[PDB]
Parts: sequence; C-alpha cells; structure tokens
Amino acid sequence: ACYCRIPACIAGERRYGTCIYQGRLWAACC
Repeated sequence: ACYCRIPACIAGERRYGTCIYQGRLWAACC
C-alpha cells in the first residue's frame, strides 16, 4: 500500500508521486 509522508519516505519505501491534503504536499511512498 502507499502512504502519504512528510518530509521523506520511511525505510524500505520509494517515492512514486504526491498527496494533497490539509493544504500541504506529501510524498506518496510505496
């Protein structure tokens, strides 16, 4: 599954895109 994260993905995840909520930009991390 993919998670929304700030400021970076966590261990063993890779960034594939972006989430938008609460007026902020999140890394989509899978």
